[PDB]
Formats: sequence, C-alpha cells, structure tokens
Amino acid sequence: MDAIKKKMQMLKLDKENALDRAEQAEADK
Amino acid sequence: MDAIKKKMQMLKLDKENALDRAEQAEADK
Amino acid sequence: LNELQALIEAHFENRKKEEEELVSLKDRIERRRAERAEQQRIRNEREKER
Repeated sequence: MDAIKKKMQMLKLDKENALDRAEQAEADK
Repeated sequence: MDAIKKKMQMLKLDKENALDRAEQAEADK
Repeated sequence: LNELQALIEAHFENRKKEEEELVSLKDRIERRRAERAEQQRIRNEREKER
C-alpha cells in the first residue's frame, strides 16, 4: 500500500532524522 | 492490518527513542 | 517480532493455498452440477422426443 509504505518510511524517517539530529546535536552538546 | 499496528508501534518506539535523544541532545546544550 | 513474520506468512500462505484450492475444487463441483443441469435439459428433451 502506498500509504503504509510511505508512512512507515515516514516513521522510520522520524527515527532517522531524529537520530541524525540527536547525533549532531549531541556531538556539539 | 494488525501486522502494522505492530510495526507502527515498533517504528514509533524506534523514532520515539531517537526523538527522545534528539530532544535530549539539544536539551543538554 | 517473530510474530509479525509468522503472521505475514501465515496469513498469506495458509490462505492463498487453502482458498485458491477451494476456488478450483468447487469450480469443478459446480461444473459437474452445471453438467447435471445440461443432463436435465437432455432428459427433458428425450422425454418429449419419446
């Protein structure tokens, strides 16, 4: 399903993006 | 689609944890 | 989550196999019953011819 595939990826992205934010922010902070 | 009610929760936890870290990483200053 | 894997496959494999088999198994039963309908048509024609 496009909605599932995409929004599952969006939740994966909240993780990937949040993780990138966590890592960069933590690297500085 | 219980398979994704469950996948959703797993990804939700993965992002919530990454997000918890994004928020902490920024909060830590 | 071994259960998501068990379910993703159990849902598909158990149903596609059992279900598609019922479709074709019954399709043959139905075709035979349709033949019975033809045989009744034949029986009606034969009774009239006699």
